[PDB]
Amino acid sequence: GTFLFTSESVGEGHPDKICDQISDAVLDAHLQQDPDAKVACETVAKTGMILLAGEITSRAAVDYQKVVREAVKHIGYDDSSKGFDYKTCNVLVALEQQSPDIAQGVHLDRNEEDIGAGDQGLMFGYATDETEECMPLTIVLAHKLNAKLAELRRNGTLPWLRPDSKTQVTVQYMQDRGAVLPIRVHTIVISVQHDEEVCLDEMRDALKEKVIKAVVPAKYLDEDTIYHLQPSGRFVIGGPQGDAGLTGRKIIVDTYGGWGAHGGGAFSGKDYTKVDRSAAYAARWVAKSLVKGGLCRRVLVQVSYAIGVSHPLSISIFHYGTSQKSERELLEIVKKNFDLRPGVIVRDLDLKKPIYQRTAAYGHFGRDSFPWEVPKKLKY
Amino acid sequence: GTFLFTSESVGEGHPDKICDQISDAVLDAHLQQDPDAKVACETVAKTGMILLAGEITSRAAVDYQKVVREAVKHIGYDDSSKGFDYKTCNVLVALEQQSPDIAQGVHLDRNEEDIGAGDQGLMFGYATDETEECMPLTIVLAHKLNAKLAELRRNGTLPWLRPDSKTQVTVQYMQDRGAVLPIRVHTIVISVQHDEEVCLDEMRDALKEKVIKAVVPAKYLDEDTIYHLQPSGRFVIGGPQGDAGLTGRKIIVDTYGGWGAHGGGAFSGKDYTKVDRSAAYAARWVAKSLVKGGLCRRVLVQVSYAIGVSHPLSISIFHYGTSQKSERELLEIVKKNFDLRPGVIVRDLDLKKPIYQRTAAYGHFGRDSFPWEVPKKLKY
Ligand SMILES: C[S@@+](CC[C@H](N)C(=O)[O-])C[C@H]1O[C@@H](n2cnc3c(N)ncnc32)[C@H](O)[C@@H]1O
Ligand SMILES: C[S@@+](CC[C@H](N)C(=O)[O-])C[C@H]1O[C@@H](n2cnc3c(N)ncnc32)[C@H](O)[C@@H]1O
Ligand SMILES: CN(C)c1nc(=O)n(-c2ccccc2)c2cc(Cl)ccc12
Ligand SMILES: CN(C)c1nc(=O)n(-c2ccccc2)c2cc(Cl)ccc12
Repeated sequence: GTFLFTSESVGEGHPDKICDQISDAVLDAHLQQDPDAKVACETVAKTGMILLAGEITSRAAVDYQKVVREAVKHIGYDDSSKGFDYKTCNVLVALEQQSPDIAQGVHLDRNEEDIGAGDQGLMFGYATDETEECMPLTIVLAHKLNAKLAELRRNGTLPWLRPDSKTQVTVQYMQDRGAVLPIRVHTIVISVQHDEEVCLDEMRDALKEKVIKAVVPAKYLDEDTIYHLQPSGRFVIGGPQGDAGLTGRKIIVDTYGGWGAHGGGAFSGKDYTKVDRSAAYAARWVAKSLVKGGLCRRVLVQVSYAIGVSHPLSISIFHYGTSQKSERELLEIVKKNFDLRPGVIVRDLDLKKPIYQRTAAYGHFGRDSFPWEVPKKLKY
Repeated sequence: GTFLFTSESVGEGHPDKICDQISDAVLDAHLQQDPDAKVACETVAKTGMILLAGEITSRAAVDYQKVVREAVKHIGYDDSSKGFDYKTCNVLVALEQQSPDIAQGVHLDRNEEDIGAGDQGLMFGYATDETEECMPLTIVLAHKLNAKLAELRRNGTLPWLRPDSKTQVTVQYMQDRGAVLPIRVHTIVISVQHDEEVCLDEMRDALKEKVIKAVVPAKYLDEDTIYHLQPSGRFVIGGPQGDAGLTGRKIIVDTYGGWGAHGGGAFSGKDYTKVDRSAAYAARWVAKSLVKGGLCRRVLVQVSYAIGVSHPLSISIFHYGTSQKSERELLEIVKKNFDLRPGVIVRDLDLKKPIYQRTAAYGHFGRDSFPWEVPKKLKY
């Protein structure tokens, strides 16, 4: 019954993640002034350039130059020696109003609770009892390794670190009637941008001793664990200079690390009317409520929408064999306890609040007791 | 045992799909002259703009203006009345060479068979016996509905159609020991950009009679099937003008429609050394070989890599309960029959051939007998 599973994560300075954070900094800036802002902000990053492209209709007065540059500063790209500098990069803006055709079909002259979905699409929520936070251990560990790198960079412990990083964790699991049980860490990859002075052996030693050992419990590591630390051998060029980034290109890092399922929609840069985000957060909330409610050890929920239509077109459940209840029974419990219209999700999950930039690195789920992470007490 | 499942697809003029097609037109243009071109071409589209951003190291001499404009022309955006025109749009280029740090760690001075993976990451392949092409019926039907729209647009049957479209199909299934059996179509959504003259009732009637009935077998449609046709009510503004597009923002449309799993990587604009594409194609090839070989009715395969390392770090199998063989036995059969090093996949799947633009709409899988769609005869 043993098997392997792998997930990855990326750091705050990974170029795709820079774009997600900037998109969400823009969304938050709008929501701070106009809780009803309609935002669809894509970000593109390449050497010396942040471009904003998309559609925003809002009563806010937002200084895009300042918002973008402050987000880049926070990430840590503050000098040309690091390959990118918030003070001196180009910020280009190609933002128009929301299409009036979309606006009239989705939200104009609609009661909020009865607002239409902002697009068609499908979304999934997942939860697993293998960790207290109801997330896969593979992706939890991968995120924590990137967070540790940023911590040691920011506290000056490892001053040769730069913001761009990737990690990948392969766990060996056992299974019991569909639930999964972590046994050990089989393989770890860490790649992180670094300065010109540090040598490879110094980096590899620090990554094992100060990063991996500070994150992964020793009980999971043994003489057979495989370590791929700085496997490319050199990573001085990094950030947008090494690889163009775009918003919504880390959707699996943002969610479940390959476990569960994904409908394809990106989260960052979108207000609540874009069900790609709000309905995925609500589906996570449902899945976590089913697991924390003791109805199943792990579960997947699908929901779907049509643009302009408030109620979901479909809802589906897969319990992996981890419930005594059938999937039909669990679906009835979901329908009795949740209303997945976007105009109701916004109220339940407080989705006009400007907390989105906080979600845009280290995963949207399993952290910080956001509203979608607080289970609903189920009645049945 | 009945349940619903939903998948979507988009047309050739959907702005994200425009970007995937342009990225792959650029890749093909390079490969026509330099089979060993290193290409990582992202495309961004917004009103009046195509921007290319990324990294290319190649001996080819490519005229980006011509390649981009010809791709847009093929899609059908050829007049300002349609919201976008290949003749007069802005084409901006922000392309640099591949990072020398990546090049030295991946492929420089390496035997081709022993080339390293171009990045870390995880990838999945999936196959299901529910259709001859081994794809989910939900996504097959969703793709065919977009193809039908483009066909009726191009043949002048429905001259009010424009290139930007989305479709979504919810199928009601039964199941038998993990295999899935389509019963009926529960809901169909179609949204398509249109001219200023056609009325809503004319469009809805044509979408039902000339599009849906021409694609979906009557046996799946009944008096209870729900139709959401032009549900926003008006879709005159479309293409990049209505919504900014980016390469790699339709990764679920490109693959399995929510079924199976996804590792997060985008396909378009990347040469074979980027395992996001090559290893996902090889994983599809493995999954389809297991199903067509009669070892299982449906199956999911995971593979993962570290940048600079040729052999996969992990391989995993999930057979949904549809094989008499254990997943451990199926994994041994896979390891005996396949070599998923990128430098071997390139040879098996002929991945230097410039056929990539053909993959960039209507899904990468289940069509045209590409090499990854031709099962391998298994020995065990
Ligand atoms: C390897 S790059 C993708 C391929 C790249 N666009 C190319 O031109 O080959 C993807 C990510 O890997 C990381 N990366 C960049 N340079 C790297 C290096 N020298 N070694 C390891 N990882 C690197 C960065 O996080 C980057 O965003
Ligand atoms: C609805 S838009 C995404 C949200 C949009 N960025 C906004 O500002 O609200 C996503 C896709 O839906 C389609 N679309 C655009 N305008 C539409 C309309 N008026 N009705 C229906 N679908 C539309 C296009 O395929 C577009 O790429
Ligand atoms: C318990 N177990 C053996 C697995 N559980 C799973 O949830 N999936 C999985 C993941 C995503 C989508 C669908 C299934 C697996 C997938 C693979 Cl490739 C291997 C093992 C598993
Ligand atoms: C047979 N059956 C009931 C389903 N089969 C599946 O493959 N998945 C599924 C899809 C992606 C990832 C993991 C599982 C389902 C998922 C849902 Cl939400 C509902 C039903 C199913």
